[PDB]
Amino acid sequence: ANLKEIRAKVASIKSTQKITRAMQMVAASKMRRAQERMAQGRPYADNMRRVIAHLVQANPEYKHRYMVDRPVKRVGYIIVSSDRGLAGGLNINLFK
Amino acid sequence: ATMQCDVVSVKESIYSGAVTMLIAKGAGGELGILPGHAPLVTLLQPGPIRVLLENGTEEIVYVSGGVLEVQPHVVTVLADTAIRADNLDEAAILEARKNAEQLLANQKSDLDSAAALAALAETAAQLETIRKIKNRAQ
Amino acid sequence: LDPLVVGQEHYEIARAVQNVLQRYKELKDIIAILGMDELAEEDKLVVYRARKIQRFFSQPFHVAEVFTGAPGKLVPLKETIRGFKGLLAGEYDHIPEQAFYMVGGIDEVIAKAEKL
Repeated sequence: ANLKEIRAKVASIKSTQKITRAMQMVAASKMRRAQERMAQGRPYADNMRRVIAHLVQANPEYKHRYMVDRPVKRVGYIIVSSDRGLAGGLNINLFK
Repeated sequence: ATMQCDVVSVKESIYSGAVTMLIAKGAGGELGILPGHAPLVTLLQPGPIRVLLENGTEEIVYVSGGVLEVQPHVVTVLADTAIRADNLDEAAILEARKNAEQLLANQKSDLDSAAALAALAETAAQLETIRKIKNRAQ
Repeated sequence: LDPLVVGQEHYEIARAVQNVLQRYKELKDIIAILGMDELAEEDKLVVYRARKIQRFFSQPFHVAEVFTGAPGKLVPLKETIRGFKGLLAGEYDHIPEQAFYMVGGIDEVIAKAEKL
């Protein structure tokens, strides 16, 4: 039979395997970069919650429409997803 | 003496350190800041900010929107958007990182689909004709 | 097997189920490489439909009781065709696959699913 084609298929699969290995390493670097990126946003929210709490404890005489809760008729929803798939089933179970 | 000043945006901080003079464009009054000053908060004009260390030098940061909080020992700005810069002319500089990250966003796709979708596409493609001829005796 | 012998309806149903199974068989390789979720929703429907069809083909027989013990089923063709039309109508796309295994008619499938 056409055995050489079979060997070629094997070689292509080997190449694909190495490419996947590269995919994984690049993903790891991106993971570390984003994981770093998360921490930088803390102090903003930290201090800002601090001062908002200082305000409300200084002024409990009224509230804000974002501080208030009335019975719900409709809701808005905000969902964040990738531009390209292949990253697990995060979109899948998210949608579920 | 001096006192801590923290130039922080949502993404990250811009400048930090202990300083003794500051110039800032408030929602109402223009404000000069000195250590120990009475605690104050206000909204800020989307303009540049000048801050003066005791070394005879004064930094500049260009800010677009944001709020200022001050304590007698710590002062900071929650920046809507700020850049270590002298003037809005430095807009020619923020777009540099903007398009850099844009190019990276192009790159991630230019590799992802090209690497993954392609190779994985050819992988399972012609395998069937093999799996069907496994036990061939002739 | 032409509509001129088994009846147009029978031929149509046979062609349809055959094509579904064919489609799944081609599809079967990709999930070996990628997650099934990476497929279109219609494709997932196809997968589940074909798998449940496979389950439904298992028919207990009055000779096989020696192997296991259960009695056989002599399903009239009418029940078969009705069940398969309903399945390819997707009237049962909420039913566990095991409700189709080693059973008799579609009614028995529903009974099994409820017993589930």
